[PDB]
Amino acid sequence: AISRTNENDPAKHGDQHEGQHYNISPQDLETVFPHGLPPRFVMQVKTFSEACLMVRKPALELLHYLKNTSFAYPAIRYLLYGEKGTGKTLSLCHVIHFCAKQDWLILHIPDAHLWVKNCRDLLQSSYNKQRFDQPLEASTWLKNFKTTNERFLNQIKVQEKYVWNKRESTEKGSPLGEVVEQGITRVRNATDAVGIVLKELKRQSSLGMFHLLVAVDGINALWGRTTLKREDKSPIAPEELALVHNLRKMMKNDWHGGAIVSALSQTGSLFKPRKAYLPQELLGKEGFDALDPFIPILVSNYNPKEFESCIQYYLENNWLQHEKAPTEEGKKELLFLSNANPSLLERHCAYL
Amino acid sequence: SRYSPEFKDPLIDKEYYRKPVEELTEEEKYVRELKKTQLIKAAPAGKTSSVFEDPVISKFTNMMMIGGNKVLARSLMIQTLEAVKRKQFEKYHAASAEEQATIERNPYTIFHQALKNCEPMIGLVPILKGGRFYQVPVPLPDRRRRFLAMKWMITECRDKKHQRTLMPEKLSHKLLEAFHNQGPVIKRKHDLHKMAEANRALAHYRWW
Amino acid sequence: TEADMEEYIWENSSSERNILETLLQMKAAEKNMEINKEELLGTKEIEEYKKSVVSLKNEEENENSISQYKESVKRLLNVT
Amino acid sequence: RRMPGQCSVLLFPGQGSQVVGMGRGLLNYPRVRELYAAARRVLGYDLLELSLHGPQETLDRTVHCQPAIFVASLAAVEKLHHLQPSVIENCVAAAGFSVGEFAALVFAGAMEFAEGLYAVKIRAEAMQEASEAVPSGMLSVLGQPQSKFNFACLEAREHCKSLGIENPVCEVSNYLFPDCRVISGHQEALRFLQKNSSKFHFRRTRMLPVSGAFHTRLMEPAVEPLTQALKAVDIKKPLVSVYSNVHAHRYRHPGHIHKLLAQQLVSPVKWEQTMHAIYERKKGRGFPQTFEVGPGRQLGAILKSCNMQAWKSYSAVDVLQTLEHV
Ligand SMILES: Nc1ncnc2c1ncn2[C@@H]1O[C@H](COP(=O)(O)OP(=O)(O)OP(=O)(O)O)[C@@H](O)[C@H]1O
Ligand SMILES: Nc1nc2c(ncn2[C@@H]2O[C@H](COP(=O)(O)OP(=O)(O)O)[C@@H](O)[C@H]2O)c(=O)[nH]1
Ligand SMILES: [Mg+2]
Repeated sequence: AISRTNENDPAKHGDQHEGQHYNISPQDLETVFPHGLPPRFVMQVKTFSEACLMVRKPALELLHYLKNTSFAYPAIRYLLYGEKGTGKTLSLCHVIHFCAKQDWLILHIPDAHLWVKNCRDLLQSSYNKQRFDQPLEASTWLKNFKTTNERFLNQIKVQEKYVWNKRESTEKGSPLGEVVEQGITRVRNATDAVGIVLKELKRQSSLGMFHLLVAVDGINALWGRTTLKREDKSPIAPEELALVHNLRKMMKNDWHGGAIVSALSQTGSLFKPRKAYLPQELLGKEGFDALDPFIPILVSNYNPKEFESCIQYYLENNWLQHEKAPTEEGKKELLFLSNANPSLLERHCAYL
Repeated sequence: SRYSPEFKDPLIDKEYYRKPVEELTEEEKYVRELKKTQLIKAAPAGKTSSVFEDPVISKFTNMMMIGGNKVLARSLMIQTLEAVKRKQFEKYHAASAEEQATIERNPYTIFHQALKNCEPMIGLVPILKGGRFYQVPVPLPDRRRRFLAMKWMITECRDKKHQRTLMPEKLSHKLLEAFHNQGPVIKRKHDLHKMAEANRALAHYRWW
Repeated sequence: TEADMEEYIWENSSSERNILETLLQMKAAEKNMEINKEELLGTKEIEEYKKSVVSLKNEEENENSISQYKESVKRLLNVT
Repeated sequence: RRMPGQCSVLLFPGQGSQVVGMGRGLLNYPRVRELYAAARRVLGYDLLELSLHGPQETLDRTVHCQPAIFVASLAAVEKLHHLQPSVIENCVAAAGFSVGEFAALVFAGAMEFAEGLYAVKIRAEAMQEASEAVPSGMLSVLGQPQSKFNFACLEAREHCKSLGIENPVCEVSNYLFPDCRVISGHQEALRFLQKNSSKFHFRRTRMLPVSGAFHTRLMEPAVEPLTQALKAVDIKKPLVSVYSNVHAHRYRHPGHIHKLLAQQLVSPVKWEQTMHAIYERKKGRGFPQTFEVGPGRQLGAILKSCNMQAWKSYSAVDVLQTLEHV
């Protein structure tokens, strides 16, 4: 079992654990990741009956930066970038799993591209009539945010009175969970309930009650274009969505007591060519100006050690059934056809 | 044809050329020397020297093709193989210790055995005389029966009774049924074997 | 209905405003009382940062330029 | 000659599209409250309350659904004009199914709201009366390539001839898209068809929740009342090409709408032929935009079945909610 590591605690992974797979427990899988993992990685988790992630240099560097973070300075933006299918999403998942074990409050947006396309129930916000609500998309996120952070919802308490309706309000000092519940029961107030949650988490973390991790995958969605339309078939801008408007405030480094980790993604993006992967190209001028200053972290294809360990993990799970796959010539052909790309290698190994 | 009659088909087998000179028979040696002189056609897009190459799966993919869309046909084929692999892993993980030794998880073995279970041995050929076409039983050649298994599988999966069930999932289910000697394709083989035994009157015409 | 376009100049720019704001906050957290926005912007780290930003904005964006930007930002934000 | 894609075709729904909540999302738009006020003035009850919130059983009654659909369709036209003026400006055709035809003419400048609504009221009342006159009904049937419709109608009549009734009625009543028809007539005939679907090769069979056999000779008593109602009305030349339901072609001169609007009452609806007349063209030629001004999305589905390429540029005006509060 040369491709596995017995150290399953992400607070202790280092350069000697590079290329080795560590196991995430079922309890961690259900609590930390209700929504984060890639759609094609959960298939592997269901078929292998276990979720093992490889340790790689991007995640190790980003964990080194988060261990030596000063919680008094303004939050530092870390941006994972790389070519398609290089593994930046699972790097972000490694970092989220590290922070969740250390009792950070996780604010995980699994894919921000879903908020700017293919929305059926689009409303006009009663709070601000110049913005639009996405109840199905906000209530879906609230349930998983509740799942990940069940413990803190009673400890954290609001600091203002929030008025949902003339009959119904959340009075100062109530637990944050109530707000979350108000978004999960009545979807009409889901989008207003998300913003309040954000407004609370960004503030109380500055006071020092908890550490906050803002994990946003596909962050390039926030400063691009949408494919949503009005009834007169006119385009809608991203800043006109309350769900997208409230999440941009979190990317600004005007709060301390936490970190902002994010990953670019051309997959699911709107109006971007297939081969665009660099930070400015995907973000745009507006996006770069917003995130600037930030620390970019590069995710590349597997190096020979990582590629060999990934095929050894698949062999240990008996997932390569072709008789020639275990052989050296089969490994060279997999290497050429995938070019050590994790996503291409996984897709090729799926049907062998 | 744009190729002259002189041009010969290429031989893409990679272990054939490495055969040592000592093992060469005089006849094989003569053939090897003769190919030195001949003109050879360019290898077509398709078969390669890869070790994962499988001619049967390639022919199945070509038979599923519509309108020259090879990307989609191969995508469907690989989706079907992945689905078979995942279903067999599902069944293997839920099986007892003694039932796990008899669960095949290689999708290629399943595909080959499923197609083999659907191959007919006898068919009917019409023959013309007297104005009346006569249906005579005939032993099918190997090519014909291999083709018929594939054609029956694809026609069974294209049936319109399967509303909105996607082709990969229909085809994986049909393949796993045929792997166990069940399903409509095996019944279509049986209904030809019975309709050829019902007409053994003209069973000995050997000149179809 | 005229429109105007030009190259990137770091001065009076969003990158300058953002880095100045971040450095003022870092000094405040350090407990230093140093708000002179010429003393803060006349260091050698700010020179390298503006060089990297102007490169990314005017020339082509490659991974070498991204890495230079990374290293300048790391030096400015005290990340190692 | 505008390229197909700039022009627009307005489709008006008919019987069977009624739904509770009809009108909300159209009231705050211009000129709609006045239309419902005129509806009150002409009818004698508050259509607005019934459409907005009603038991759905009063709204399913023939005397109420048709005026409601007519008024809602014209309100939807107003909303579409407000949102997209160019769509209304570049209109080439118009068509309504059963009662929506009365809406289409009113949209085309051939009639006025008051006279059209009075005509619709008289039509609905007379049809209801004829429906109580003899028990009758409607049945939607989807067939196979092996299905014979006239043939099935003949035995559907043979059964109740054996039972014994005067000149029994069972005929195809609505041509709506290929192999899908609606048959109308006595209950026993449609009952016979339900249980002999397998013999007659009917994939699906569904009784329409309507009072009686519309668009058949059973509604002959309702012709004369409506006939009178149309004499006082002075129909003008339609501004846009309005298509008829009797023969599925454009209304060419105003002197024939009077009699076609009464013949429609006892004639099968030629919806498939109307769709062919409006959308049929050579492969590769572009199609116009299509707007279903009115409740529901049934005509959208029928257009999808009739002509996919025309359906690609189809949209519906929503009459149950609005994105922005005007
Ligand atoms: N660290 C890792 N450990 C294990 N498998 C990995 C890792 N990184 C990538 N993979 C494999 O690669 C597949 C694709 O990776 P992932 O979803 O992270 O890519 P990505 O670079 O974020 O892609 P995209 O550009 O589509 O967002 C994963 O499903 C998994 O199979
Ligand atoms: N219905 C309601 N929503 C609120 C209330 N307070 C905050 N919110 C929501 O939470 C978000 C808070 O964002 P905020 O910092 O106040 O930005 P701003 O409202 O635009 O000035 C808002 O976008 C609202 O959607 C409240 O008192 N009532
Ligand atoms: Mg990703």
